[PDB]
Amino acid sequence: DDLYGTWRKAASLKSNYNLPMHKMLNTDLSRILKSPEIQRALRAPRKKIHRR
Amino acid sequence: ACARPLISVYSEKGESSGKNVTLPAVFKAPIRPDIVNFVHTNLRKNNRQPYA
Amino acid sequence: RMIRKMKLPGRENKTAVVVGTVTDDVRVQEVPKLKVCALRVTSRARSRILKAGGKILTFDQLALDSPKGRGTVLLSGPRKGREVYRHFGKAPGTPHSHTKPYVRSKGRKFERARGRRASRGYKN
Amino acid sequence: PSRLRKTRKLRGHVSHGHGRIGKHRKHPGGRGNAGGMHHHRINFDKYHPGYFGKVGMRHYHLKRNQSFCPTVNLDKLWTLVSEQTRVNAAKNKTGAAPIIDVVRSGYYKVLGKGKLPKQPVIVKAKFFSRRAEEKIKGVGGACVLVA
Amino acid sequence: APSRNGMILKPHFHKDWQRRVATWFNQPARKIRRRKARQARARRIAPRPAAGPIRPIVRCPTVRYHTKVRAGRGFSLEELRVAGIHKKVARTIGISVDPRRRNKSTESLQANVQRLKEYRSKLVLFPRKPSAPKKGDSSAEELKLATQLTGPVMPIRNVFKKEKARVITEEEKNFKAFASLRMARANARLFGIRAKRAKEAAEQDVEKKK
RNA sequence: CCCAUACCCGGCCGUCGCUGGCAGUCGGCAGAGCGAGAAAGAGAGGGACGCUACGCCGCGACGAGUAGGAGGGC
RNA sequence: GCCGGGCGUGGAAUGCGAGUGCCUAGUGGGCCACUUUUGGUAAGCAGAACUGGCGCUGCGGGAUGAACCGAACGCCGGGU
RNA sequence: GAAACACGGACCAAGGAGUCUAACACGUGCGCGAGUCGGGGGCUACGAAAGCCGCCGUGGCGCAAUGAAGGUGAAGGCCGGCCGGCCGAGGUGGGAUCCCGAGGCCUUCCAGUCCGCCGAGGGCGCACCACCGGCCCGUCUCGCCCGCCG
RNA sequence: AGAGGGCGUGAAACCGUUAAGAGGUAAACGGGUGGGGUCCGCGCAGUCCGCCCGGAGGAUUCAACCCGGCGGCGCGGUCCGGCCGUGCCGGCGGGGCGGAUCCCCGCUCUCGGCGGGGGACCGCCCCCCGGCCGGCGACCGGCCGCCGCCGGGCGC
RNA sequence: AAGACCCACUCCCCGGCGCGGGGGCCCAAGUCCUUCUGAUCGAGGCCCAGCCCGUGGACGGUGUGAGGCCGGUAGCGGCCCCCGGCGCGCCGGGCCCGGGUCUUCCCGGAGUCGGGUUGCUUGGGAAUGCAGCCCAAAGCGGGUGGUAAACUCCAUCU
Repeated sequence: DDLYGTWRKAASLKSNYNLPMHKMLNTDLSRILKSPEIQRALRAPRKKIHRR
Repeated sequence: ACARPLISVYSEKGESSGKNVTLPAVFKAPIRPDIVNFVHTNLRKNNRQPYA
Repeated sequence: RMIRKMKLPGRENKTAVVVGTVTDDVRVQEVPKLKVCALRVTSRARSRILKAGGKILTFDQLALDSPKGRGTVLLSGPRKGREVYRHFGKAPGTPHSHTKPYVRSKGRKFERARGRRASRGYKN
Repeated sequence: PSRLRKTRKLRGHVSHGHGRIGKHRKHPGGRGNAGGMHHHRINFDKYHPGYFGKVGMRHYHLKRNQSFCPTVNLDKLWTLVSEQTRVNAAKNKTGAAPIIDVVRSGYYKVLGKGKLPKQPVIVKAKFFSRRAEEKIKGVGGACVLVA
Repeated sequence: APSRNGMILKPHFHKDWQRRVATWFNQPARKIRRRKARQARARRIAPRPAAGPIRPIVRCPTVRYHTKVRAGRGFSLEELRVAGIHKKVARTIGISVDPRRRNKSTESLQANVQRLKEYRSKLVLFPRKPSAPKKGDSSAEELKLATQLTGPVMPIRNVFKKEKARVITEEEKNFKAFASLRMARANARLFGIRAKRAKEAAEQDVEKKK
């Protein structure tokens, strides 16, 4: 915590370094795609297969 | 990372002592293999001897 | 730029969504509170937004808060603002073709002669 | 990476990506920037207008330090001082205006490129423009010279 | 053979350059040679500092840099003369000297005689023969705290004057800084020809009066 | 009446397109649908396979090639 | 030249998703034919216009064939 | 235009030809972002590596152009009487997306709300494009004014 | 010695021989079958997989219970308590750092000017607290319950 | 520099003598049990010390493939010479020295600079440098101050 520091406490033993930021907080999209917020805004899966 | 868990220090014989160290925030940094594979295959070229 | 586009009338409740990155502009003083969703926010632009009581979102949190994109304003930075496009278009040395040529250094003796002066041959 | 280059995909193809009719000879058009007034005339008129000729006065012993004058716009003028300074003036009620020493930051000339927050300053610069002086006066500040 | 829109390049390779290519594989080994003789230098003169004699405070020439301060070659002979130091017992106690320097302003000359003052006090002079200390020597119990000084001795800090906010007077408000510069630019240019036209401005009267 | 590598029909390969479809494997905290010509609501007061998502699957159309260009090479 | 307001039966047929910007290789010896055509006695000659070919292209036909007639090519079965 | 009465070629093995450096341009990936970069120098077997130093960013490029040069150097309106306040960072058309909603979406029937959905119409309008303005530098014409230590 | 003194491995061109086949439009090749060899298929009586029925067996034997152990989930509609916060907030706070916010030692001509050290302030971080917020599904335990699995008794 | 008046110590240098670098030599631990092979350094095992060493698991040798067979490796390990170095004391010498103040004196490098001209050279452009020939100095002078020239101020070096 002194060579790289937390996100809100810059590293003490570096000049002005701080940890990189995350491009997406909630990483596991499995826990995302099965959420009531998403699952209410989706059209029904058209999975009946249509062959020639 | 809504919380940082608590890591336990182990003694010299394998038991877990009473102390507990907070997980440093560096272990929660983003996992970027593309950067690691970039930096590794460009710093391995600096120990290289010349030949001609 | 996004302050300029969010002070438009039928807005100021919607959320700012930009796929690029939000850099801090040092030439603006007051900062309204913002609800921003970008791929990456520069370190100073976080501290200046959050100090104004704003809110910074990422795209996984955008889908959780608004799946269909309801109540968001999708923006984009200046696409042809790069230095490169000032060399594009019609070639220089052409009538009314205000195009930057490629010169190794600028000075009084780098492309200030024959093609440019009416006293030296001609000009366009 | 020689394994990513094009020549790996040209193995087997006879001319190696340079044509059979117009073979890859040594120097078809001449070496360097040749033929400026000659067979390469069109390229120099269409893409480097002004390349040929002299204009101006030949200054012999140019010492770049004499003509050194890095400008600063009024847009980023308050960035030369801390945010504590900028807030403590709009909070101050005695009309006490902070002094911005431009030369200390590294610039010499002040040019007025944009708006200013309405609170007075006393900019200790070395050169000013006309419009730059107007903005600082109109806000209510002063323009002091220094050498 | 130029292509389409590109840049007119002049590489300086028409000479035979491939005989004088200085490669830099010395560089990692060069640094070690430098460092291992920089430490061995300090080992030789162990109580004396590592950087060596102190340098004077020196402005810069060339009005691009003249707001900056460096460490010059040596103290001028006037600076040593005011400070009460003989210019030959000066280099012996680690005070760098060069007589080539002059002092065009006392504002700088006073600034270095203060520097020689503090160094003359912060110095711990060992006795030549320990069994017989002289007058110039230091207190015997001060010799035990003789540790070698690393880094540039008395490093120069380019500090500015922390001034405070004022309330603008009516005069600073009503000063035309731009117009006064354009005025000053004009006088220093026409000062010569105004004198000549004023020279014979008295010659076109003295032929008139007689 | 004879037959081309042309046309029709059928198979298989590949490319291209639909910027096609699939996270819904939602199971005694269960109830098996979204092929439906018609802008929008099956709304509340014990059970095979699969989905190396850079994966899998379905439709159409298309396929000559030097110089040259690009892509993929388990 | 500005505002402001009002009028869609989208004002011929047919077909088809378009617009747009970079970077750019090769090429810059061509040749043949219906028709038009200049020089020439004429030429598988020299020189042009328009379109298509050959070059870069196999296939069926003209016995043979760079260009003619048909028809343009993934690998196969049936039919024509 | 080659099967050519065009040239190279008896046969076999192994060798055998777009590379490296510098510069530039564009495309692309990554980091940081009005900044960015230690490349040079320092600092504490593999390691000649790695780490670190911003009071090592000197410096490079970028953030401002223009003129041969001296040089100059990038919005305005509106009210009150050259001065005092106020509104104060262009407009037009086309614009992905978003926003409001005229209405309208079944259990023996009727009333019927919350939520969701649909939609004529009407909006703020990203990027970018076309055009009209505006500002800075050079230069020209017309002029009419203001400022001050000499 | 299938390593025999330029001797590890021992390719191709080329040659000798043996075995097989062929042989007047030079040979070689493409496509299509045919014949003949070559070896291989360890080919030669050709499928297993569930499920239920029928007939002969053999086990320590099922279900449901009893005790021990482990696990899962908990909307326990709102269990207690921890720890953590890229949650804020409340501080007669104790702090170490940042800032271009504002008495004294030192100092060159006792007062004016000046450099160094404190102090006030701001902002940050963390700590000693107090209380809410939230998670523990990037991080937990003791209970309580439902279920499951295993072990052991019975059951026979 | 000398003179006078003060202030301040008088000990440094030569010639003789004694109390890490190079070379040589050494330093841990299995040829343990079965088992493969022409030969093992292979395969397996060595419990409750899951053999033994390890500051030594670099490498090489050894009848395939070795931390424990051998040389080595590790060690701020030992031992033995050798050269340098470090001060000290002795004997012989050399050596009397500085600083400030005041006065009174003194002080500079020539066939060179510089000028012309020719030729080479340079980014050096009405000549940057160098050289030949001709000219040929001055002393509040001389050189430079990136445009030839005069005048006049500064600056800067000798």
